[PDB]
Amino acid sequence: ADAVVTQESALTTSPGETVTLTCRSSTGAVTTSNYASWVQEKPDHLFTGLIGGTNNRAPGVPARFSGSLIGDKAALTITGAQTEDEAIYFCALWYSNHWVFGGGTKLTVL
Amino acid sequence: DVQLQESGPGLVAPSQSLSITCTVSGFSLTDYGVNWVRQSPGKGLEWLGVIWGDGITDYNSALKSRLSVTKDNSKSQVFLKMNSLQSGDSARYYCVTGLFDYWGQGTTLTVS
Repeated sequence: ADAVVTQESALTTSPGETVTLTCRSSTGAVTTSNYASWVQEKPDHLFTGLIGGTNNRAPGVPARFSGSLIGDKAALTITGAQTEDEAIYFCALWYSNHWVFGGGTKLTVL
Repeated sequence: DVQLQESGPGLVAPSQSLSITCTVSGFSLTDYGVNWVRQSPGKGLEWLGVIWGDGITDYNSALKSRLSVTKDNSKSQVFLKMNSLQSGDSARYYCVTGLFDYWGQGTTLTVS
């Protein structure tokens, strides 16, 4: 482990649409033992925990957000996007002894 | 209802120490671990280290020789301590966790 976690650079959507963000591991499929976590960064360097442990939604987070594994990757799905969801999203994947963040995905909601 | 708040020096010199403090409320450091993460301009969000409910800690390997995470459960504070600081160390430091569930404002740090 000294792996690289990859995310889609940018993604465009619309209020009412459905968008899916994914997180790749350079060492192979993403297990539930990678504890995939997702956090959102709103303007003003503001961070919010969304999902942790593959699919556990932090208390107080909207129901439009949900995480899961889909293939060799971890996925965060916003069902019925909304304007205020425009932000940069990050995934963290737990390896053997350390956490490793992804590059982040810029989500634009037009 | 659960806050995290960093408290650092903002400014420091090229070979000096670094001591950031996290005051946490809404929970007990005995049950949840706390993480330290920094993000410098031109993105790059990197995990620094962690200290679980049990005083056990984990650090970033390519930083190992410089940091340390401590804490006082009765006072609800996790401390962070780096040294041999240089330019690269300028960034925004955050103490987060519930497994990344909650974050704190952060503290800027410019070295020199």
